Amino acid sequence: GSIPYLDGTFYLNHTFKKVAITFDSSVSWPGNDRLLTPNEFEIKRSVDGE
Amino acid sequence: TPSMMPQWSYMHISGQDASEYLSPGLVQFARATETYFSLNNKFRNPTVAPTHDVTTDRSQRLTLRFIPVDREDTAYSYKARFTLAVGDNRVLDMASTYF
Amino acid sequence: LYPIPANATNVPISIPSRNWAAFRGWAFTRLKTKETPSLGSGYDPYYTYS
Amino acid sequence: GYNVAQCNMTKDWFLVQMLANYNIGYQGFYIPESYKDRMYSFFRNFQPMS
Amino acid sequence: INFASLAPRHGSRPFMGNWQDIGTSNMSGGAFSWGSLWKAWNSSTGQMLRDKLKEQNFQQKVVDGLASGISGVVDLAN
Amino acid sequence: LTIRGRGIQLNDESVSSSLGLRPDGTFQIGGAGRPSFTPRQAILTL
Amino acid sequence: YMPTIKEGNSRELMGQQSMPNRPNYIAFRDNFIGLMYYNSTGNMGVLAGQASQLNAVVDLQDRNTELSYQLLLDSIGDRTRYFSMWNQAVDSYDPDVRII
Amino acid sequence: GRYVPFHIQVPQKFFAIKNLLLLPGSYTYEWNFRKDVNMVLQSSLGNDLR
Amino acid sequence: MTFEVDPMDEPTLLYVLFEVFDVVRVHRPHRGVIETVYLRTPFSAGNAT
Amino acid sequence: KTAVDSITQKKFLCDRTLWRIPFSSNFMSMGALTDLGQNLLYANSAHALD
Repeated sequence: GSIPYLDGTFYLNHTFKKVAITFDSSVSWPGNDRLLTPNEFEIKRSVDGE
Repeated sequence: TPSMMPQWSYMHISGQDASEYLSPGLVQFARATETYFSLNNKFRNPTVAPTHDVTTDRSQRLTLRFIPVDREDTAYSYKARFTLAVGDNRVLDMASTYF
Repeated sequence: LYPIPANATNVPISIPSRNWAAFRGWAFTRLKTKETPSLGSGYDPYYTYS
Repeated sequence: GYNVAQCNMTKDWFLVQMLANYNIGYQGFYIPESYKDRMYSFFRNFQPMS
Repeated sequence: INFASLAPRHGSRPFMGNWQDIGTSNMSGGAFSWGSLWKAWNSSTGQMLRDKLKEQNFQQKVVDGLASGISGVVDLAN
Repeated sequence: LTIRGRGIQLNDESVSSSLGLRPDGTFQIGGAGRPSFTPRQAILTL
Repeated sequence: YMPTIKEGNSRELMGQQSMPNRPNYIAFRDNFIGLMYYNSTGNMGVLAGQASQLNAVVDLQDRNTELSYQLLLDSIGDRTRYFSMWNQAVDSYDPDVRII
Repeated sequence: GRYVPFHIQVPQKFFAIKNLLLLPGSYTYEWNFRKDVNMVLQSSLGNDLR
Repeated sequence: MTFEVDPMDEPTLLYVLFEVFDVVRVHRPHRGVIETVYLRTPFSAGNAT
Repeated sequence: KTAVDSITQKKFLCDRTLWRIPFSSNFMSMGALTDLGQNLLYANSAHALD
């Protein structure tokens, strides 16, 4: 069928909870307290949603 | 730029753009033959973002969150009052604000 | 904190290449998973322990 | 061997039409931008079949 | 007091935008680009899906961000 | 010093730089900021 | 011990024996641990000069200030004593219970 | 139909030579192709054509 | 590092505290201004310009 | 009138596009060579990413 690795019809992006980025196992990349949850990027808050 | 690795400049990663490192001549040729033989899509034109005096290195938030200082209610309408604060070394574009 | 699976006896860890300047020493201990809140997380609907 | 677009149109003829209509063909055929493909144009009404 | 260092550099040359661009718009006489260009009772299926695809995407001429495409002619829908 | 500015005078200092540190790979500078009008840049631009 | 499952009072039921429910205490932590948010940059505390709201409190997820305060309290003073101002009363087991 | 003789044109996609302007000379041009059905075909259900 | 521990039937974690230096300096040039600068040497803090 | 108690579910779809985390100080497109990319901290030092 379709081959997302080649034709680029990505369809599974719906899923993705959160992503954390760390350099030297010490520092988070946007670590200057930029985002609301600056520790890591949150794609979707499941049920918590305060 | 001081820390520009020369391999970058040779490989047209940063430095002079297409209209300048080329010989004047090709430039002209190209300008003339634009209509029929394109030749703009075959050289590279580097783009470089600025480094200093554009972004604050010190710890600073992006999406500030203000809470209602005082709130009033009525049978048909209600009132909400916020103490919007904009500290120094900042600028707030009201277009982003939204209740 | 590094995870340890059930009935597992060998726990390898790693730190990628970095600078160990003025490093002071190690200290370690072991604790149960279901008795430790998830680090830097607001609310954990699964933390059922008191 | 003198066919193109998987239809019985000779390569020379296709090249001639494309050149006459949009000056395209000496640097790789591509779909012309819609603002050149008016209704009484060639590509807009080129319909191969099989 | 020169602010050229703040701008993106297009290669040994600051990317200074045109100074003639400060907004002004009102009810009449102000027009901006990017216009509104655009159980089947009828089972054709085909053109239908194709048309839906067309409906979700775009095309015009001042869309010249980046490149128009190879050999050329200058056209309309300004 | 003390130019009138625009009705409320403001003081003027050029070497009033207090926080000499800058965050390199190691440091992490927390909240800061002392608003001072640079003599030439800020005032003339104002 | 419930001798029979038959609902409603009956002759068998009178033999049932009771047992008190287990003890279960509940209170705040040793130092109100967890009451204040610590080491979670999401809901981090803030203390900044009102002129410039840039907070001067910059926590991390790596620090563990709760355990650090526990150890510091152990260090700079005695710990067996109890202070009721901030629930300062360290937890411990009965040594005859831990070791038989 | 099930059985179809085809005639097609395949472009050149490698970025190094996709837009190269070839100066006069006599160069050798060699490339491979895939005879595997599953990869060189696309199916609505994606069923294994082999 | 490689640790070997006795088996347990519950998921568990090994918490290794890499003891480091952790210092904060607080400075105040003028009234109503607090400026703090942090540091951890063996595991440095956030990156910047 | 006789409607059962309701619980609301929310989810989103974002197909065919790939999420992006630009290595820039302020998540913008100020240039092809983002300033963080050329920052002196990463110029001449070894780093590891987790």
